[PDB]
Amino acid sequence: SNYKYLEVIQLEHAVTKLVESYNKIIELSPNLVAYNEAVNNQDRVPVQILPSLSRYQLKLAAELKTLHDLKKDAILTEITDYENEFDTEQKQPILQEISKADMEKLEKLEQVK
Amino acid sequence: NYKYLEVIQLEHAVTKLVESYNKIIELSPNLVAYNEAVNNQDRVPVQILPSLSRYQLKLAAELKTLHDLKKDAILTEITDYENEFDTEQKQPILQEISKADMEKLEKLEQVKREKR
Amino acid sequence: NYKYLEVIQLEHAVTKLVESYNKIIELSPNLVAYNEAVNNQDRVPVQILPSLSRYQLKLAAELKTLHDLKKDAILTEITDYENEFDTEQKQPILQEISKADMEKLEKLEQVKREK
Amino acid sequence: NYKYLEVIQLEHAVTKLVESYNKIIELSPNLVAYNEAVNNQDRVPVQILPSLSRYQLKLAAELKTLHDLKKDAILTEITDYENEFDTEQKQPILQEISKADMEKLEKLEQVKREK
Amino acid sequence: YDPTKAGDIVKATKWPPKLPEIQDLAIRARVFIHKSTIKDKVYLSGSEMINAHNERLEFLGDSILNSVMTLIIYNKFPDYSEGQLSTLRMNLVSNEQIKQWSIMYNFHEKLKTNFDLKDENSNFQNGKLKLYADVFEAYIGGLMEDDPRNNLPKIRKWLRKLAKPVIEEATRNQVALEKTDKLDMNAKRQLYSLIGYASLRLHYVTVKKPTAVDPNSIVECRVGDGTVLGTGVGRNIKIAGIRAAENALRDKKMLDFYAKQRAAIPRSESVLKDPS
Amino acid sequence: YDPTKAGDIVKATKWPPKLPEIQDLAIRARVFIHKSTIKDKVYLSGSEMINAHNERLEFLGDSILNSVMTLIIYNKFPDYSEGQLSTLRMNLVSNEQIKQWSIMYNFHEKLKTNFDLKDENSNFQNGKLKLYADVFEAYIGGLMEDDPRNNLPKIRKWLRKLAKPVIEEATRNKTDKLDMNAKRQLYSLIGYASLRLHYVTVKKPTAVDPNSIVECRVGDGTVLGTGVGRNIKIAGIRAAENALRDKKMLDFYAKQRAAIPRSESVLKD
RNA sequence: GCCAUGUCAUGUCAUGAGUCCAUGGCAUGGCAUG
RNA sequence: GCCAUGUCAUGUCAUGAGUCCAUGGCAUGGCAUG
Repeated sequence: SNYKYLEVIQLEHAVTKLVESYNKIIELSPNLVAYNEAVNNQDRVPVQILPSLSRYQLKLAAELKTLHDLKKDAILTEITDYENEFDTEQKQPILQEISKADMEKLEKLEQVK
Repeated sequence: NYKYLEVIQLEHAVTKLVESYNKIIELSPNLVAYNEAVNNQDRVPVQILPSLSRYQLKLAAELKTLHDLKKDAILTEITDYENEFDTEQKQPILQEISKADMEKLEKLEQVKREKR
Repeated sequence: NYKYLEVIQLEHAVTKLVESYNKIIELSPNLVAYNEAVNNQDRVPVQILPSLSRYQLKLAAELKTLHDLKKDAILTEITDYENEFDTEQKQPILQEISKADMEKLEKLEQVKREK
Repeated sequence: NYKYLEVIQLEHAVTKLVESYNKIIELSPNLVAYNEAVNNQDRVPVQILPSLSRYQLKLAAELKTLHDLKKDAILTEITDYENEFDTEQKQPILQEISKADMEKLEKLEQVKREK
Repeated sequence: YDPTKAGDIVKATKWPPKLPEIQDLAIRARVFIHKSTIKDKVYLSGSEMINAHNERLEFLGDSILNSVMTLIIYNKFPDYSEGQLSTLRMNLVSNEQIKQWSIMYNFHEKLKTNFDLKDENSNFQNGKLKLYADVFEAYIGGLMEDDPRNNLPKIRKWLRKLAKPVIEEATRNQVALEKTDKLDMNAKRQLYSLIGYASLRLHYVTVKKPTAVDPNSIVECRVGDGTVLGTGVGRNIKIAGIRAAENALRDKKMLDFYAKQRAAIPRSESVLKDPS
Repeated sequence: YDPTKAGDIVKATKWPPKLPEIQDLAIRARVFIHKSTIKDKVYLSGSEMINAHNERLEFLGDSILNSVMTLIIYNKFPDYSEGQLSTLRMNLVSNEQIKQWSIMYNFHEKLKTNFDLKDENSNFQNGKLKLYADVFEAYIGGLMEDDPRNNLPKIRKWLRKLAKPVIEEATRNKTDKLDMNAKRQLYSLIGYASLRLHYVTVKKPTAVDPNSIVECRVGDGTVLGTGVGRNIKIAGIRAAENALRDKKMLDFYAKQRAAIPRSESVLKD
């Protein structure tokens, strides 16, 4: 079989966290302008925050929030609303990056199998 | 500006964000295996049935699919972000952020700060 | 030349030497009190009588006298010697030893090496 | 005047005083061997090295030197004093003290009996 | 070198590293004078005694020894913890190690004492023989007092050479010094999420505790009925448990079994430790 | 020049000596970050934890601290023994002392931790509060890690200033010196086997009373001297010097010895 | 393991001028306080 | 007094997805080996 219970529960969990996490970031994070201003003046940053600047997580957050403010989100934005456009009776992709062309290309790669 | 307790939540949120996408691409099939499973349910184990009713499995499958098509774009950059991070590269590691996109933003908080 | 075991003996001996002279000048009377004591022995404590029969007491008095007459010379030097010693002073602390005295001697041992 | 406790200390002091000078003249080289030792020290055994920072060896060598140069004066009779001692000679056996000097000191103490 | 296993065998050896040299003979000598040689000389003042034997130098040396080793391993292992740094440092400054270094230079044969060093019935032989270690430290002390400016670097380079083999042996073969970097600190948690519920009584057991002879541990991961889902071995119970967890996480048929088992059990009974 | 009871009463103090500065802010921040703040962050790798809080810096600094003090006193007291040196050093690097230097700079108030430092009912308060010592050591390590070349001399100067009063206070808390030969001297003067001339320890030093009393006695119990000191050896020496000073007494026992047949004299009976 | 101060035992080497005595150094170990 | 590794108890703060559960951080102390 394809799907195993153990695989399913981890997937549901991962998708749930995935969405919850991107949301928290967009909620909490400033864009790169505030980030850059902080890193070029570190003497005015509170000390417990200084190590955060040596690590990747904050910049990535700022960069993501940036893409958001610039409306280049798209794949990530669709994800946050995906649950709400999900319907058991619509059988084809809710992501518009998957067009009807890509779909059959794949069906016959596992149909060759 | 940046606050300590918010920073902790941010750093942690980002870590889960990445870990979660990695797990999805790792465990999940693409949309063809999803469609086959959702269309023959007497042949799948009884316990997975409620999950097939929900969005998570399909969304994971769609993402796994984009991965197989090499239409990932941004999501691959994110999973690669950590090992490409360097403190002395002060410019965006995401290439969708153009050096052009940056100033509408440098200036909107430039005008935003002066009504202040 | 110099041997470890001999050096310890010299150092020790030099120490006893100085400390001994010091003791003598401290404790001993000069030759006048000495002569007075030896010439009336019925009035001196009975236990010291043999000491009066020996030389030390007389020598001690003679040295003490020399001290009072400030004819010590060398002995005064010996007691001050340590207090005058400097490792970075490379020439003799004795004033009877002159750079006019130390010819005869260093050139005598330039004589002795070649035989 | 003289007390027993001072006497036993005096005999012991005098005895060692001469005994110490004897050991020195016997064991110590003269001042040139000292100078050679201090002016190298690389062929000088390590255990003897701390001895060169201290006064005893230099003074020991300087005295041995005065001996080889016969300027000993006062100290040779000191070593000779014991055999020159006789109880019935009431006169100082050291010739650095002449009986002109005694006069000064004898009348000095009738002076302090007048105090 | 050109390893002596290769065709030039009889070539002079690179070992031990060239000893830095003390130019002042006063000091070079003092290094080798033990106090048994001195404190018995009745004609010496206490001050003269202290300036004669090597104990002031041993004192100075022990510090520089300890300082330089500290910097050396600090810089060479940027990601070591303080406990790791401290444990590694113990290997470099120990009595045994310094003693061994001392013999390397035959300092023990040059040391002046008042008693028999070679006597094998002497009670000196059944001790720690710390004098040998002392003289090596005293040598370092001698070096500093001689020319503190020029000799501190030479001490640095000299000791780095001495330390390299000792470090290299210890990082590879010491258990406390091993790397914790591929451990998932969230493993026991991950496992409980997947198969865990209160009445399963999923617990970790220590089957072997670390001892002086055997500094390792074995922890079994078990359910209530005794079934072992994993085993792990590591420096302490924490690490061993983590590897036991990781062991269980790799067995996917088993995990799937227990996840389904959970799904079939009603929340409580499920949420109680003893459904009685 | 501050008598502080004259004209200097409310005037600003030149104390503490000006702190050398860590120019790398990355490092300056880190000295003050305690581990309770770091190790609970589950999204950090162990490596990232170690490079975050101050434990590496405390370690390095503790070594430099001990190093610099050790040279300082080695040079300032050329005639000190190793025990004297070692004992003196203990005052300089001790927990209580480093803790004090730390508070002097308010490091205790700047230290970022995860729990309540001011809670007086907290169990952190009846322990050693070694953390306060640690943060001070960490400052030294930070200065060293930042610029080891330029900052080691500045640290020397600085620590020498901090150390000076503590030393001056320890060294005070000279006179005639002990004759290590006194007991010998006395036996020479009055001693013989049957006098059973011996020393008695009346008081052994204790933590409460770090002193000792030794009496010098003859066989019949008579005390010829008393001496008081840091240990039994010093006390005994001081008893002897006491006995050596009573010349009427010495003369008495010397005369006594002289009177005894050496047949009996040389026996303990 | 390691450190200081204090105290005690055993082995050993010295020192002292009445020694069948007296005083210390070192080495190895013990105990107490820190 | 103090150090490392190991192991345990009390208090406290976190983490986790089945939580009346599970796993850790810190602080204070106990015991073992070196």
